[PDB]
Amino acid sequence: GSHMAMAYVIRDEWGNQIWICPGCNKPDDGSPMIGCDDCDDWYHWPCVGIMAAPPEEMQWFCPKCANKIKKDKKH
Ligand SMILES: [Zn+2]
Ligand SMILES: [Zn+2]
Repeated sequence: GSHMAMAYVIRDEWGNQIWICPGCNKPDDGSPMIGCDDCDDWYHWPCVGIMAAPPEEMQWFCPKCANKIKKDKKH
């Protein structure tokens, strides 16, 4: 069973998922959020360095999944 990943998850007033971006360790405190192409969860703009909304054709990966890209990407 998952012992971890129980946190970084808060419920909103309406019951929405408050994502705690594992990049900064902040929840949505009122920022624009961006989701990964490999993972399901959402990160924030300042954490990853988003200047403006990136293309959808582009596959965007957080510092976590960028590390999966690693160096040697085969995609
Ligand atoms: Zn963040
Ligand atoms: Zn990711």
